[PDB]
Amino acid sequence: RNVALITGITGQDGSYLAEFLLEKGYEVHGIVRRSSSFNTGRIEHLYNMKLHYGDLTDSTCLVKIINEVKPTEIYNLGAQSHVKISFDLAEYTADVDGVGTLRLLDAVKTCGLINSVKFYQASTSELYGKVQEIPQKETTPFYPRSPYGAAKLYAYWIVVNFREAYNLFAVNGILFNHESPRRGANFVTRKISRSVAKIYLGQLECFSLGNLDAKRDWGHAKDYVEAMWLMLQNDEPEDFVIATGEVHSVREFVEKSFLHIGKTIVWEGKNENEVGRCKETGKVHVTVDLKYYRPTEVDFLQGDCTKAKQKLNWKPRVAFDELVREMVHADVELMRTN
Amino acid sequence: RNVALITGITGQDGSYLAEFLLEKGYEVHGIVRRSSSFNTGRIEHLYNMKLHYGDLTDSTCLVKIINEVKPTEIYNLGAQSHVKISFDLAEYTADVDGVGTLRLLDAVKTCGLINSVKFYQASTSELYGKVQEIPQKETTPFYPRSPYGAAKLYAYWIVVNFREAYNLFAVNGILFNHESPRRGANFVTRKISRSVAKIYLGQLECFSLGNLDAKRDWGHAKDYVEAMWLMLQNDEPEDFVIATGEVHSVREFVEKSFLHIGKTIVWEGKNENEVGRCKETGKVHVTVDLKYYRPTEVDFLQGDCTKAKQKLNWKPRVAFDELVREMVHADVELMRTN
Amino acid sequence: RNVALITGITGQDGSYLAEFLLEKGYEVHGIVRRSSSFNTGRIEHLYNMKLHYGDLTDSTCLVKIINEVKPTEIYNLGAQSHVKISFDLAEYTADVDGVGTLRLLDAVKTCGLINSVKFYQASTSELYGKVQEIPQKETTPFYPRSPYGAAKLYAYWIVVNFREAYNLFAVNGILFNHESPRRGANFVTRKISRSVAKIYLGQLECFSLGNLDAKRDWGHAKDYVEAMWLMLQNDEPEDFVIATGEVHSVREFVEKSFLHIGKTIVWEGKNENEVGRCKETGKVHVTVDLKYYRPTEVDFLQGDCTKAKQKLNWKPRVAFDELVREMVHADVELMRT
Amino acid sequence: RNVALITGITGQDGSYLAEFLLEKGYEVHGIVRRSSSFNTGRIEHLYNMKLHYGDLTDSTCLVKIINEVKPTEIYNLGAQSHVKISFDLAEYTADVDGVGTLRLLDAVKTCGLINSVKFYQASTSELYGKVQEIPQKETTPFYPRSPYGAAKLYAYWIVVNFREAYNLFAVNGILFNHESPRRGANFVTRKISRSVAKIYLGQLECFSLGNLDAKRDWGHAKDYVEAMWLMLQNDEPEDFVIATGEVHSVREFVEKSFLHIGKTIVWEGKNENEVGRCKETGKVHVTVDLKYYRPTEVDFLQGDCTKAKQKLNWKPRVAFDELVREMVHADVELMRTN
Ligand SMILES: NC(=O)C1=CN([C@@H]2O[C@H](COP(=O)(O)OP(=O)(O)OC[C@H]3O[C@@H](n4cnc5c(N)ncnc54)[C@H](OP(=O)(O)O)[C@@H]3O)[C@@H](O)[C@H]2O)C=CC1
Ligand SMILES: NC(=O)C1=CN([C@@H]2O[C@H](COP(=O)(O)OP(=O)(O)OC[C@H]3O[C@@H](n4cnc5c(N)ncnc54)[C@H](OP(=O)(O)O)[C@@H]3O)[C@@H](O)[C@H]2O)C=CC1
Ligand SMILES: NC(=O)C1=CN([C@@H]2O[C@H](COP(=O)(O)OP(=O)(O)OC[C@H]3O[C@@H](n4cnc5c(N)ncnc54)[C@H](OP(=O)(O)O)[C@@H]3O)[C@@H](O)[C@H]2O)C=CC1
Ligand SMILES: NC(=O)C1=CN([C@@H]2O[C@H](COP(=O)(O)OP(=O)(O)OC[C@H]3O[C@@H](n4cnc5c(N)ncnc54)[C@H](OP(=O)(O)O)[C@@H]3O)[C@@H](O)[C@H]2O)C=CC1
Ligand SMILES: Nc1nc2c(ncn2[C@@H]2O[C@H](COP(=O)(O)OP(=O)(O)O)[C@@H](O)[C@H]2O)c(=O)[nH]1
Ligand SMILES: Nc1nc2c(ncn2[C@@H]2O[C@H](COP(=O)(O)OP(=O)(O)O)[C@@H](O)[C@H]2O)c(=O)[nH]1
Ligand SMILES: Nc1nc2c(ncn2[C@@H]2O[C@H](COP(=O)(O)OP(=O)(O)O)[C@@H](O)[C@H]2O)c(=O)[nH]1
Ligand SMILES: Nc1nc2c(ncn2[C@@H]2O[C@H](COP(=O)(O)OP(=O)(O)O)[C@@H](O)[C@H]2O)c(=O)[nH]1
Repeated sequence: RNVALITGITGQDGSYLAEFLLEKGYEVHGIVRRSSSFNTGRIEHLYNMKLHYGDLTDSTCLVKIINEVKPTEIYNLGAQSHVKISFDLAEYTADVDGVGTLRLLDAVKTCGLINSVKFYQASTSELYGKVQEIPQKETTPFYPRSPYGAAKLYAYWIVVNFREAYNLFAVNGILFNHESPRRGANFVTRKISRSVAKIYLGQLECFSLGNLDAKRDWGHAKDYVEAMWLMLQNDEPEDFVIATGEVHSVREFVEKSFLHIGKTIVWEGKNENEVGRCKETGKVHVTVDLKYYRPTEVDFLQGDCTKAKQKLNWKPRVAFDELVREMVHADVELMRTN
Repeated sequence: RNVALITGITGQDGSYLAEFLLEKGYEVHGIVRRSSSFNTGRIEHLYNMKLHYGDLTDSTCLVKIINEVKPTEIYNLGAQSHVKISFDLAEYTADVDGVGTLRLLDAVKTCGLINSVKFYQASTSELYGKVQEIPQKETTPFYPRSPYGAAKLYAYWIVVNFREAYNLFAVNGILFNHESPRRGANFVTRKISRSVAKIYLGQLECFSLGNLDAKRDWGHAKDYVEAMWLMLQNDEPEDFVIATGEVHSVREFVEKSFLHIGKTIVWEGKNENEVGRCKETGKVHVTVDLKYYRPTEVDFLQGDCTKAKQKLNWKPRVAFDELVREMVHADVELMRTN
Repeated sequence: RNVALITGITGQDGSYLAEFLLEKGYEVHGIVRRSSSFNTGRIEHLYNMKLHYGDLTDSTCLVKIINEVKPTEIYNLGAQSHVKISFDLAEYTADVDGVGTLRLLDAVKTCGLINSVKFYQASTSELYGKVQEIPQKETTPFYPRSPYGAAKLYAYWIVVNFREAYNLFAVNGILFNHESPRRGANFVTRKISRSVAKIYLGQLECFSLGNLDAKRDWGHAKDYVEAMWLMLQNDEPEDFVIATGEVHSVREFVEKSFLHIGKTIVWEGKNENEVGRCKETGKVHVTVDLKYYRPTEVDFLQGDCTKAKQKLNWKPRVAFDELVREMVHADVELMRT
Repeated sequence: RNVALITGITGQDGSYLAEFLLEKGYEVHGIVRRSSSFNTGRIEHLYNMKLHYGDLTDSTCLVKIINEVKPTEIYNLGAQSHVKISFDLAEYTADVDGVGTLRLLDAVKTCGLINSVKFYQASTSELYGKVQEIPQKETTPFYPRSPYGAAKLYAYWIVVNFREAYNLFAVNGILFNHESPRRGANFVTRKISRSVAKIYLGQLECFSLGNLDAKRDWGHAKDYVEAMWLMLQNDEPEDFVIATGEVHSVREFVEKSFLHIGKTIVWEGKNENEVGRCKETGKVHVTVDLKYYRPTEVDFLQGDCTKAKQKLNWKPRVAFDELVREMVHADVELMRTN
């Protein structure tokens, strides 16, 4: 008996995880938000999958779904997951990402499955914020830098408390940034690949970004959902960092993406006046707008996943250069039909 | 200076109202929910229009948006608007549709606009529920029949209270059911037009409905948004019913719809056993499934818009027959493209 | 098996209801809010009674409590119950009085007791607000006049909806104003009795009120909680107005309270400048301050409780004059200490 | 000139802090919760103090109060502060202690006072939970052990975020346990001093406790509120541990309290069967009940306040022995009356 309940199923990770579990024969249930428009685009092709309307801010609907499903595994991937947006939607972010994790854990307990279900919490490298060690590992002290990070830090600890207080098998996946052709358009990587594709297809000339110098450890979401499953197959509930260990800047993501389009970006200027120009035509394709900057930036992330490699036999499979090429090519094809 | 702020701008009505106001030279602002997927499909062609991330359950976010926008007219169309879904998402529905209306009124008062802004609240014929008079007018006593109805009733009265307590120009548009080619696919009219369109195209053979006997007063959303604006142009803030005054059953909507694709439906059986088959080929095209029924149904609605005619000089332009035709043709063209 | 769960057990009504049910041999459980200070003053003498920490804004705590208690009767009396206060705490009032009622109903359902518990909702005459008929009865249309009234109106209908959708035995008691020596200090009657008692004791010289001309139908809370239990004893779940049918103004409550400490108030002036002065001593003891007015007043309330008299055989025992005397005498004794 | 706004003014710390600030000539404002009973007992003798009704879960009321008061200093002491209660009131504790801190910070920002107010957050040694270093200091990593600790940890970091993101002068006082004759009756120290006083007076014979072996750093609340004010007088906003650095067990607090009433307690038995019996009379005066234990105990706390001592010139004045004597003596006088 393998029955998974995935909150956040319509999102990037939930769509890949649903495919991964379905491939292993699981009965997969997802919680979907009511929307005035179609919002199951990433999982429509899958429709052993059953969807249920619900919301992490509504405790009763969570108890009803859990009681009906009686899941053996629960992956809480549901979240307002964008950092910039969390600065103006701070309360909504706390209620969903923080208190919502509590509501889900308490629904499991109310449903009497405290000793039967395994629970995965979608923790994040954003918890390290202004990093206290480089690279960051499980024992590196957290230092959140946004309402999103603080809300996720509450969720990380309430999951630890349910594990310690009630013996729930619950684990925190401390995942560093992971992208894919399904990444939300609002994250920097997908914003770049979509924009570069458009410029290639002549649908766009230039686009603006915020902080070009931010440095990230970027992996492919498909590889990372496999780590979530591996953490719930472990004999004991443990928390793990999952990451690539390699760092690149936003500037580098931009340069490599344009290379796939046949253009070489040359940078000129500083700060909000810096621009990215085609080395040949001299045409400006990238500009900077402070409106995209964060009040308290997270300047650098680099994860050390030695524990996961040794205990779960997990490892990144897709590297940075291949990730970038895949996203640009996927968006060129997508935009082609536009 | 005409600056409108529309909550629920990505929904059916918000998309038509944005068009209507843009056409009048308004500066239009909309509050959009953060989503992991693209969710501005109904208004993307409008890109005079400014969108702001927000949520009716986050008070500060509404204050920030209203201070930045400084609107002269606010239309609160945002809501979890589906009745059936409200039974399992009762709390979220009360928080968004009921308390959210107060959050928006309180943001207005906090932003110092109580004496300058005009506020439109999206009330609804669902307030009459188990109807206390036929037809229903502004003075017919309410009798909600779902968590949605109850939440909208709290919103109706908190709006009346800000009007009476603080002289805010605030009104309740008590609109009866209105549809269009942009209607959510989950509502009965669009579920029928889309399903009939697929059958015609050979992309579907049969679909199931819930209660065939329910009767509704159905108008076209494009006509009704005009009445919203007119209420905000009236000299005094008053509440108004907006409706066609004509009633049809779900069964008749089904019949007229198949008629537009050259099929005549004949019914057999009763209750959940009843079926709809092509009178010419005898093929079953419509079945019933209890899962679509509601615990406490709203059997009948017929609205009386005499007051709106007298003070607004308003009257519906599209009638029932034209509405069904338009939706079925629209969906045949949409399904044909994919 | 008689097990009652009372939300709002520390408040006026909850305290009288808990006593009434304990006298009938019920096992009584109440939900109490965590407080930094002692807050069980009204029910300490009762401590058959068990208390549980909880809050109507925390869903899980309500499920936990109900699951443990398995009550046969639930009385939802918990609420931010003050009208003036609701204008400045309109959202908290909505969340506790409106959504909190839904939270308790869903907890019942979640716990599998939808068919085994009888539920009483503390509805109110404030629902009639700007009254649409006089007197007001079960069928008089509602017209709320404050964030409190709107929130209680939502509660009223969500209770009807659980009754209609799921066959829960749930009832709305539409109670008109009821007071007692246990009434909160900031309601008008207790404000007047405590202030009049302090004046008699030489602890105060004068106090200010708001709208002296408001009219109310005032009963005694001890009489009204009996009606709540009667509603749950009824064969079918029905809604009932509970009231005295007699009206008095705030001004009359003031006059009668002063007569009980040996003073005759004589009014002079108008509106915010009106004052009540002692006939014998010539001292001003009552003034008016607009800060006590409500933006949208409820001018008049008079309940018709024919239905309850007929079906429940309920009748109020304490009349207005006796309520005033009891409140003033009790506060004179209370303030002496 | 000097205007303080204190949330949690009716509690133990708020009552002492109000007195400390009134002595310095401050105009002191407090936020008090609406209650069906008198709830201002600790501050009624103060009657330059003004009270405002409000709740940390209602943002509109906080904006209204901060606008009216325009404080130069805000002390956020308001909280559901009991650890045991937080296990069954986890969501309410999160909404008040965690999110409520965000609401108060956002209200300061909405009110335009981000650059003029100084903000003190009531952080706590419970943040160290399962302690990662002994003694604990500012740089010791947090490890919360209850819904109260997780909620306070969200609050600690959202305060840090407003300081860094918006230059708010905001500080976290990481205070270790502090008690007084005004401590809440449900906390262990006051439970013991009240019970022992009743025993001395003949009003009680025995009482039950939970975990006798817990160890704590106990100081006197009057000394500690002085530190809160000192942190807001510092030139730069910094976080500080405030504590005595001396540690005792619950068992020693029981033993010393009984000594003040002329009794020597002798322990017998183990775990939930352990009892404390009078050496002279052999009467049992203390028993153990597992219902007072916590699922995840905080076994030991010892604070290192070296930073505060050096930068603020603060030092604890009341030592443990005197704290116990004062509390038992005050409770004997209190109970003598009734
Ligand atoms: N991707 C990354 O690089 C990293 C992500 N994370 C975290 O991992 C998880 C997965 O991330 P990812 O797939 O990219 O995120 P997405 O933003 O793509 O997806 C978020 C999901 O959560 C749902 N959701 C949001 N709010 C609610 C709510 N109130 N109730 C129920 N569901 C809700 C969304 O639904 P809807 O479609 O309706 O919006 C969507 O299904 C998230 O928790 C994210 O914070 C952790 C480390 C790094
Ligand atoms: N249409 C009808 O027949 C009738 C409708 N009404 C009411 O009129 C209004 C418009 O109806 P209609 O356009 O059909 O409804 P839709 O369901 O099409 O649109 C609802 C809108 O509200 C938004 N919304 C939902 N929840 C929130 C939230 N928490 N915060 C912010 N925005 C939110 C939706 O966003 P998203 O796209 O992200 O879901 C969408 O923009 C609604 O209030 C509805 O209840 C009244 C009478 C009859
Ligand atoms: N009395 C009247 O004249 C009328 C009253 N009513 C209603 O009847 C009920 C009883 O009234 P009455 O006793 O005078 O009211 P009180 O104000 O004296 O008592 C209210 C009770 O509700 C509790 N409460 C408030 N908020 C919450 C919350 N969030 N969670 C849990 N409990 C909460 C209070 O606790 P705490 O002590 O912690 O504040 C108290 O126990 C109320 O619902 C009131 O609205 C109806 C008709 C008329
Ligand atoms: N004392 C200690 O040993 C330690 C305490 N702390 C923290 O320091 C602060 C002061 O502690 P202490 O005085 O002992 O605590 P108390 O429990 O004595 O006081 C708590 C205060 O918060 C108020 N409050 C609770 N909930 C709300 C709400 N929703 N809205 C508004 N006000 C509310 C209480 O009001 P009401 O009277 O109505 O309940 C009371 O005024 C708290 O934040 C506590 O968590 C930090 C370190 C150690
Ligand atoms: N989303 C986003 N990030 C940007 C942009 N320009 C630069 N960045 C930076 O890119 C980094 C990664 O951002 P994002 O993809 O949102 O993921 P995060 O690591 O979860 O914040 C951060 O340092 C952002 O500030 C932009 O336009 N959008
Ligand atoms: N949404 C929906 N309604 C259905 C269906 N079958 C019958 N109905 C009924 O059609 C009526 C209109 O439903 P809907 O379009 O959702 O709008 P409402 O009037 O706001 O409930 C109600 O009485 C429904 O019970 C169905 O499959 N879906
Ligand atoms: N609470 C209160 N009510 C007052 C005061 N002065 C006049 N009233 C009026 O007395 C009536 C009853 O108020 P209250 O006892 O609060 O009960 P309500 O009927 O629940 O509002 C209302 O019309 C109030 O406006 C005053 O100082 N306090
Ligand atoms: N409140 C309380 N704590 C107890 C009791 N018996 C032992 N303790 C322990 O004493 C310690 C202090 O508890 P408390 O005074 O509530 O403060 P905390 O340090 O904020 O939990 C904790 O380890 C409790 O488990 C008891 O009966 N009540």
